Amino acid sequence: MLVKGNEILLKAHKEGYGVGAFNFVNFEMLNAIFEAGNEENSPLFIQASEGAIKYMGIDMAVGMVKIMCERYPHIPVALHLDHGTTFESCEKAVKAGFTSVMIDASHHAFEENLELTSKVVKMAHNAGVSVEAELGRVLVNPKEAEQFVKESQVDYLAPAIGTSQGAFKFKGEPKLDFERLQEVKRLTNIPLVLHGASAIPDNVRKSYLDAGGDLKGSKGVPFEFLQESVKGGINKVNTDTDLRIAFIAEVRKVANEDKSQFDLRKFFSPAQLALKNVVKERMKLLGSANKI
Amino acid sequence: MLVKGNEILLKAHKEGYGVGAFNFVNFEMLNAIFEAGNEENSPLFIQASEGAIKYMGIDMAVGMVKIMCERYPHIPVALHLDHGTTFESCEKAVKAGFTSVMIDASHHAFEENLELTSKVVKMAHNAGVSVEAELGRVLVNPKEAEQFVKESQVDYLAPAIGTSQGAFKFKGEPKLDFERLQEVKRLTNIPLVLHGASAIPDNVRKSYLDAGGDLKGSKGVPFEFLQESVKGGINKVNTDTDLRIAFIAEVRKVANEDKSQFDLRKFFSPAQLALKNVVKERMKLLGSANKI
Ligand code: NA
Ligand code: NA
Ligand SMILES: [Zn+2]
Ligand SMILES: [Zn+2]
Ligand SMILES: [Zn+2]
Ligand SMILES: [Zn+2]
Repeated sequence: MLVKGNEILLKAHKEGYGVGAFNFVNFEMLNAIFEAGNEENSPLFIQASEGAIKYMGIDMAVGMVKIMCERYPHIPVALHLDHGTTFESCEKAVKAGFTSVMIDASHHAFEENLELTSKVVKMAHNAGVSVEAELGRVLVNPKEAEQFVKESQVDYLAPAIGTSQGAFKFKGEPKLDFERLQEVKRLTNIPLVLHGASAIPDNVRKSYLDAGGDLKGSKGVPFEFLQESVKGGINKVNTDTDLRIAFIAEVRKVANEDKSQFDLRKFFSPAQLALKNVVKERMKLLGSANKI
Repeated sequence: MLVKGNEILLKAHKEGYGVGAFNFVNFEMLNAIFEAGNEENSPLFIQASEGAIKYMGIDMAVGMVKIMCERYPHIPVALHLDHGTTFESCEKAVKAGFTSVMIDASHHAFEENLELTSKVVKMAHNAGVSVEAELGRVLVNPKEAEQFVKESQVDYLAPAIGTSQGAFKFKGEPKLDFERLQEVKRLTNIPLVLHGASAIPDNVRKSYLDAGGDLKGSKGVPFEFLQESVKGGINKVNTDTDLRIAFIAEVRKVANEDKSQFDLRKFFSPAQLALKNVVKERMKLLGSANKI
């Protein structure tokens, strides 16, 4: 059941748990994500960045997801455009079959962000698609978020509270503005989204370095911070970097330990398993396990 | 378009060229194979082994190919079950949407090979699907191939004339029994198939070794032997190993040269390019280029 994103996140919002939003760029990532949701009895947010869409072609992005949905028809799945940069990108996703779209205009001033988001909302809602937007870069102004949500009719909001994409989130100590998060939640009363929510667990780090990799003083969000975010009102947790490190760690490993290995399945089967286990543990941490 | 295997190979049979049959196991391989055919204006034989089908799941194997065919509707495409081992496996491929199936019973005596092949043919032909079979392991008996084709009504035949799967084809010197090939072709007058037809070209071996890989003194079929096979009557040229070596060569290269790289596209975009170039060259070598 491919469903509009709001169907999944309104439930998480009402019941106070978080739904991981897991990026993919090919079949091995998608397969591992679905198997995780199947084994944890967890709803799924599947995300594709504009770059991943260009890599796969939007027809294959939607095509593979729809195939996976028929394979696991009992799992609620939303297919979400991650960090859409233009109205036209969001519209193309809508037409291709995406059930959720994010328009990121947090770099514009409030008035232009609200205007562009409202335009996307009008377009997507007319097609039965949910919309995500972003406020803050500079942390979110809770009073701006209140008006933004009322004016735009956006389904969920990503408030900046101290996170950032990538493996290098903090060059000092991890800190998130939970008081700010709670204020936004109180004033907006909608599902909230956490961007840059990869944690880089110790076991995933160990596997990557044990394979000769280098994470350049990386630092992710601690598990207790993710747990505190969900308590504060986060319901969608964007997760990408964790999946990639776990995956490539195993590819590096196979390459190192057998120089005559060129069967793709021998590289990517252990890579899928490692990615899947990250997703499974994240679903348990966030509280979406056993929610189907 | 997605068409019966015989539609492609009968044309190649009557015109005297070879159509590469390229194996895939995931989206990256399929995409690079398709881009190769689009750029050479070549018909495509897309192959999936039973192992590949188990890895992808047959619904995804077919689903991805149909997406690709709609992306390049001008390219004749057959989707082929490579080395089917049971009737039931061939039957599942037929039901899933394969347009060509191979039943490999060449390890049985003639009567048992003929019986199992005839059963598959009856089922596949009833569903508008073409069938490949195999004779020889001792090399093919041409008079036996004659009666095998006449009795079974199989669409194309793989006669054993010296090749073998994998990168360890020739422990000594490459040698194919072209006289035996010509006799089979004279007596059967159908499209013929060459198994284990990877060449392991110099540039691909160079790339793999430079990436720290070990090929273990591998030896493929020389380009001259492949062209002579086509002249002798080979119309379908099974090619797998060359694609995987070229692909994994690039993967190994990205891992060696940047230990902090875990973006999957940075690994597989060059891998796709290398695989695509092998295919394009093979299409030109075999004579399928510019045949659409
Ligand atoms: Na997003
Ligand atoms: Na075959
Ligand atoms: Zn983000
Ligand atoms: Zn963001
Ligand atoms: Zn073979
Ligand atoms: Zn064979």
